[PDB]
Amino acid sequence: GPHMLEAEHPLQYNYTFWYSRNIKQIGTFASVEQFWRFYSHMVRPGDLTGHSDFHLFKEGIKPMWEDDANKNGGKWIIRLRKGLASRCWENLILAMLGEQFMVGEEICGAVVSVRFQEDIISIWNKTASDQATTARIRDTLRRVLNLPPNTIMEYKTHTDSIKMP
Amino acid sequence: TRIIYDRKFLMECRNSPVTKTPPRDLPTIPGVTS
Repeated sequence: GPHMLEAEHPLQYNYTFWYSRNIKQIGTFASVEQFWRFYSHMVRPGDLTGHSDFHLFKEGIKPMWEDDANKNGGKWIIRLRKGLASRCWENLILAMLGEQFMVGEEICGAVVSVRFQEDIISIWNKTASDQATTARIRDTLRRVLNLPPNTIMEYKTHTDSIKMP
Repeated sequence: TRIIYDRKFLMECRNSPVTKTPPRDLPTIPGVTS
């Protein structure tokens, strides 16, 4: 016979976890608490196998360059040695969900991709040509992530990522 | 008036029984969703 109150911490946006090995939705959440429920019940990308990707995008934005939100868009990319993907992915999405980037509506979502010899984490934004936004995104990534300064970060438009070596 | 959370706060929000159950809608994908 308890007597309880319950209220959850709202996020600036609703977000959707996606998965790919065809990209499929895992679920959508709107609160910090609901986020941990989804996150704590997913395998961490470090413990993932083969050629799989996690995606965490604003609700309504599909993690595909074709999506209208990703027109004229781009992404910062970090190539990581094996063993860093789980911690980096966590820090990135916690920073994204916490609105640490401070670029208005420019963020679309974050990806982590486990590959054969390395891992890749990326964050997408809407306007590739907005240098003030891409630099602020860059500056936040170096902070919220604990990567050495000489860690190379690459910014590419989505077209730069399609049909190229 | 943007909603902003620092990392330490979000980490401490995990310490609640609300987080100890999966979402009902959670798909069962082998090797991904525990």
